[PDB]
Amino acid sequence: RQTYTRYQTLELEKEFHFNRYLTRRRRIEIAHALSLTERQIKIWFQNRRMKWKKEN
DNA sequence: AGAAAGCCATTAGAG
DNA sequence: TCTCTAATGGCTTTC
Repeated sequence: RQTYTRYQTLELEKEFHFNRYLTRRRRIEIAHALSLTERQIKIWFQNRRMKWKKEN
């Protein structure tokens, strides 16, 4: 298991503020900028969306 | 069709 | 011990 840095998490949460779903093109940009795999980005949003439906 | 992505519940590792 | 969330697996949906 990898722990995400405060920076990685912020960038991701800032993006989620705009699109709760990512495009393949956007997912690739974020994966590179944050040094995570596309799978991790996909899962982060999967989880974030779940938290959102139960936390809002 | 079939590959890719999403929904969920649940697991388990880090601090 | 306990909390939070990265990750997993099976279905289901989208293209």
